[PDB]
Amino acid sequence: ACTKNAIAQTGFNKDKYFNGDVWYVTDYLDLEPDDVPKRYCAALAAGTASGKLKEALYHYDPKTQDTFYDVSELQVESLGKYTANFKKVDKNGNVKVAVTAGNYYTFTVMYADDSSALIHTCLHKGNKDLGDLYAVLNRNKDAAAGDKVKSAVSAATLEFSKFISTKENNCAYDNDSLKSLLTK
Ligand code: HEM
Repeated sequence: ACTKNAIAQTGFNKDKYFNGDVWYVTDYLDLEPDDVPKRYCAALAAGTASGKLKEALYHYDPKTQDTFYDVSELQVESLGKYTANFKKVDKNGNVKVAVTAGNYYTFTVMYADDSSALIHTCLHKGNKDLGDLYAVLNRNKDAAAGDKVKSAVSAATLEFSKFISTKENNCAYDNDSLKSLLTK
């Protein structure tokens, strides 16, 4: 179940966030903690491709080796708040599972600056969801969360100390695939 109406950043700068570059998940918190593993790797690219607002996702479970990419088309609900479809693809953009009505996620950018961000997502696959999932992002895959984003976690009435870090998992990412997937 998802339970939060996440509030987007006041004055969110869409073009800076959606610039075509990669964001790495450094820390995450699911309000239903059992919905996601204790150790995980995730990243995304976000940009406009031929006029269309896009995200490309990467998930990797470093214990099981479960790997998947997605390409997402975002629709705007309000500034910094989106509803995304998703198609599962290989790293080259070939479709494995096509876009379907019931497979979507919401995506809210609660805080962003040039180097860091805090997002909320509620994933739906048909009647199932993956809970309220918060993620701290950085442009540098090895960056410890700094004061701007940690303060934003506090301003969301959350505690950064309770987030799970991805840093001890030897995460390695294919940036090139994430950037190219934006076009697919
Ligand atoms: C960065 C933001 C994220 C977004 C927008 C997002 C989005 C999604 C989407 C769209 C899927 C379904 C993919 C498909 O079936 O084609 C998915 C699956 C999943 N995600 Fe995320 N995700 C993000 C981060 C994370 C993180 C940090 C974790 C933490 C462990 C996570 C754990 C999972 C798991 C375990 C699944 C598989 C769900 C199932 O099997 O039904 N995700 N995610």
